[PDB]
Amino acid sequence: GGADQKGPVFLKEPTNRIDFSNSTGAEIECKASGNPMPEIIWIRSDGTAVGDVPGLRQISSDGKLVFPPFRAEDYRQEVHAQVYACLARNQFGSIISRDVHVRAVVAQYYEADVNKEHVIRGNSAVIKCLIPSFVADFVEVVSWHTDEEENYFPGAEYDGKYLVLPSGELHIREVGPEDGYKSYQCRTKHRLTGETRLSATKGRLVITEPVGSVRPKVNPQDKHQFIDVELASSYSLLCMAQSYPTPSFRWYKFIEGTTRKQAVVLNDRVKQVSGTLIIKDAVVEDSGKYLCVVNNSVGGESVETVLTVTAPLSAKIDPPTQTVDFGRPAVFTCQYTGNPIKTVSWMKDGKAIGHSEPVLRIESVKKEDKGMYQCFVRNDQESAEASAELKLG
Amino acid sequence: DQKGPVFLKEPTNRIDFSNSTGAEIECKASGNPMPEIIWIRSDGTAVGDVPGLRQISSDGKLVFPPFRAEDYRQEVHAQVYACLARNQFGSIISRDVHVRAVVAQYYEADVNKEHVIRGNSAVIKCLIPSFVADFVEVVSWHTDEEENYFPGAEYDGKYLVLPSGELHIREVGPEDGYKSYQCRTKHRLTGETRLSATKGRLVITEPVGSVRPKVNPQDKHQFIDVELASSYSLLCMAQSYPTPSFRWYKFIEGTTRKQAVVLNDRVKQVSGTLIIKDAVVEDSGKYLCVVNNSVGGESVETVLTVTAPLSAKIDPPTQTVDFGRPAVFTCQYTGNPIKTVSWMKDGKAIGHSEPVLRIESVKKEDKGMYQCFVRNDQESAEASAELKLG
Ligand SMILES: *[C@@H]1O[C@H](CO)[C@@H](O[C@@H]2O[C@H](CO)[C@@H](O[C@@H]3O[C@H](CO)[C@@H](O)[C@H](O[C@H]4O[C@H](CO)[C@@H](O)[C@H](O)[C@@H]4O)[C@@H]3O)[C@H](O)[C@H]2NC(C)=O)[C@H](O)[C@H]1NC(C)=O
Ligand SMILES: *[C@@H]1O[C@H](CO)[C@@H](O[C@@H]2O[C@H](CO)[C@@H](O[C@@H]3O[C@H](CO)[C@@H](O)[C@H](O[C@H]4O[C@H](CO)[C@@H](O)[C@H](O)[C@@H]4O)[C@@H]3O)[C@H](O)[C@H]2NC(C)=O)[C@H](O)[C@H]1NC(C)=O
Ligand SMILES: *[C@@H]1O[C@H](CO)[C@@H](O[C@@H]2O[C@H](CO)[C@@H](O[C@@H]3O[C@H](CO)[C@@H](O)[C@H](O[C@H]4O[C@H](CO)[C@@H](O)[C@H](O)[C@@H]4O)[C@@H]3O)[C@H](O)[C@H]2NC(C)=O)[C@H](O)[C@H]1NC(C)=O
Ligand SMILES: *[C@@H]1O[C@H](CO)[C@@H](O[C@@H]2O[C@H](CO)[C@@H](O[C@@H]3O[C@H](CO[C@H]4O[C@H](CO)[C@@H](O)[C@H](O)[C@@H]4O)[C@@H](O)[C@H](O)[C@@H]3O)[C@H](O)[C@H]2NC(C)=O)[C@H](O)[C@H]1NC(C)=O
Repeated sequence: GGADQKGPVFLKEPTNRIDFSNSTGAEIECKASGNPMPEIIWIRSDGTAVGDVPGLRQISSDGKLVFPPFRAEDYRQEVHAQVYACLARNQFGSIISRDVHVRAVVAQYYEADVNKEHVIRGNSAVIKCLIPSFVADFVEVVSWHTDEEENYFPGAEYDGKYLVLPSGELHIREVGPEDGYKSYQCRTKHRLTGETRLSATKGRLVITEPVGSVRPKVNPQDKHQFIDVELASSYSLLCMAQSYPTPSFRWYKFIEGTTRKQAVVLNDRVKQVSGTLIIKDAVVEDSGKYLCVVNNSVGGESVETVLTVTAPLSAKIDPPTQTVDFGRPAVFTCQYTGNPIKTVSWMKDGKAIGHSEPVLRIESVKKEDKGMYQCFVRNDQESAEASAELKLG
Repeated sequence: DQKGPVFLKEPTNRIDFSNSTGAEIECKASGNPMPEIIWIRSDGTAVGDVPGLRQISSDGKLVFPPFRAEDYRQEVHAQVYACLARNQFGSIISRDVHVRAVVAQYYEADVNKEHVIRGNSAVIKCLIPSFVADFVEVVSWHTDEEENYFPGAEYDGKYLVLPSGELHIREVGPEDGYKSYQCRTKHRLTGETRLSATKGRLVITEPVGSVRPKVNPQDKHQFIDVELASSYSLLCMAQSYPTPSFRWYKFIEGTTRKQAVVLNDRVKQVSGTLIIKDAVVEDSGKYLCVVNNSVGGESVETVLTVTAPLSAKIDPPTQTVDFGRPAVFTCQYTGNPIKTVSWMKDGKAIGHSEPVLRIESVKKEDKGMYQCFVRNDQESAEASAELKLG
């Protein structure tokens, strides 16, 4: 061989996740350059080569791993709920792609629902579109509809009263008896198929008119929130509480690892609506534990929220290529981004090596040490990898 | 023997009553000379008579007579009072007395539809309004097939009212989706019981192939509080087909290690729910419920807090110390959780948060009555001690 040979590099790396209906099917693609041109092989989670399954899984020699449309009775967890990867190899070495979370979704009929929202006069209301759990991963709230033929969409507040939150709930401030004169139903959309649907049931506000004074009460299921949202996405933090007189809402952010907290700063990006905090754009800096203190003249209450700002994982190794003499040490530094990072690991020609350090070190180079070196970074949801070639001389 | 004031009878942390009933809180202290009883507000100022709403009597009782809804005054009817005993040797203040007069008015509970997959267990909830939630609890459940489930034993090995007041139903089938469900709730200030206006119904879902256990985001983390010696239950809300298994564990405090929960006479497991007969202090901790079927798995974790009454005692009850020498007071307490432990001297804040109060070098001024206050967000307790000079 000699030189001029280059280790494989992914021209097009498969996606981290491909969700698709059984009625659509899917295809994931892998392309790798290099000299000589490398061989593309699809492998399962356990490292073995994937076999063709007639009608369900077919290897197309274009590099594509195809999952044809199929009927519900032909659903195979081995095929359709699996993590795949692309192995690329030539005489110089071999690399493995990031995890490819393949998830086929059998289409199912479903009905969203809306229940009666009980609220004290003057307090803000939050109407939830109840989506069945077995479609919650694909069904989102597009808009809300009223029997008065009124429609509300995500964007800006209507008449300074009605606001569709980013999280899909319909926020209504200063509720009075007259607001209970209409019923609310949500319009949901399946992101795979693309169809829209009105909830099978309507929801109305049940206004109470308390006499005397009542303290801020939060439902036990609302005292602790756990929210997830990715970069550059709009989101909202609920602080649902009821009282009379109407309560005030103050947000804080804990210092990591301590009980000490600091007041949340309001601005162009971070605005507050009653007790709901609205952020136009999420930065990883936003992550942490929040506190929402609610107050009226009789008592107080609070809501804790753990916010996690996920970010796409990326990685590259320094240097991309290095030639070191025999006996001399070889160094690989893995640089990565995204959030969170739970595990770092290394690979060499498809074989797990080293440990969880960001800097891989070879003390004394041998001829067997040459080839491709990879660095994988991972969290619960996705992964990313980077390659680097080591030559001798 | 001349001694400072000590509380003989102390009002309870919480005193709820209807505007039709009224209330009469009492405070009694011992000492020689006889200490005078004085009702005060948080800022230390004495509470004054409000005609027909708040009247102090010679017996030391603070009376709240029955009143009209239009006569409700927040400053009087939703206030934290305190009893102050005092004589020449010094004064002591009682634990916080949170008075709350409640205007009786109509409320109504509701029961929504529960969507459940065939074969799985269902839990029907009696939705109680917020403005009465502190006074209204589930008494029983009712069906349109003339069935009345009460808190106690399981019915036909299928229906069971949980200590939370929810109706638990194991292995639901289309047969269970024919009947309706109503809850009876009692208001503990009026003694009235009421049927819910709405009737809950089970919508059984037929399984479209296999499905992995899914848990709703609001069910992924549970935070339950329960009083010591009282009954309670821990939910594990997961839906899957075929029906999943449930395994409970308790984490070793502050570790990732966990060990299976021992089921026994006291701790029973009904499907996914963990029923406990009576709570013990050791139950407090972080639990984990693991759910599994052929398709996949899921997990729910619960933080359980066994609340217990706060009590305090100062060691020693009395001490005589010479000038120049130190005086030490040790606040020893029980109950859970303890959020703070502060001190007072003669009804005045002193020192900071610490179980031990130290006077480095006693002077004439340092003589008097010393107190320490333990309290959490729910309740408070106090203890007193006296410092004499030598
Ligand atoms: C809105 O309502 C909230 C209640 O949810 C209220 O915040 C609460 O304030 C109180 C008092 O500031 C906090 O309780 C304190 O917490 C600190 C830190 O733990 C303690 O050190 C304090 O100890 C005091 O108590 C001793 C007597 O037991 C005193 O002698 C001593 O000097 C201290 O004063 C005290 O326990 C409470 O923790 C917060 N609540 C939360 C959730 O943080 C807020 O002030 C209200 N705001 C408005 C505008 O209404
Ligand atoms: C403690 O406070 C309570 C709460 O206010 C108080 O009981 C209520 O007093 C009112 C007096 O204003 C009672 O009478 C009401 O008066 C109107 C006429 O002014 C009646 O028409 C009312 O009847 C209504 O209620 C029916 C359902 O219950 C409706 O279907 C009907 O259409 C009427 O609108 C009502 O009788 C009122 O009944 C009581 N309510 C309760 C729950 O007790 C009480 O007197 C105070 N305690 C004292 C002063 O010791
Ligand atoms: C019954 O169900 C429980 C609950 O799910 C199940 O316990 C779980 O097992 C899974 C593995 O099947 C554990 O998840 C892994 O944990 C390791 C650390 O121990 C992680 O490193 C793993 O991360 C990988 O997976 C991700 C995709 O989810 C990838 O994106 C990532 O890059 C890694 O490759 C993985 O998260 C889980 O921790 C436990 N949980 C508990 C509470 O035990 C149990 O195995 C089931 N029982 C049976 C008999 O099947
Ligand atoms: C992906 O999986 C999806 C879910 O299984 C598939 O969609 C489903 O497709 C079936 C058809 O295979 C639809 O069935 C409906 O059945 C009713 C009643 O069937 C009647 O017809 C026969 C003969 O006509 C009659 O003898 C019987 O007694 C019944 O009376 C029909 O009226 C409907 O038109 C429809 O055919 C499901 O409704 C449908 N579910 C969905 C879309 O959610 C999908 O086909 C799969 N994709 C692929 C590519 O196979």
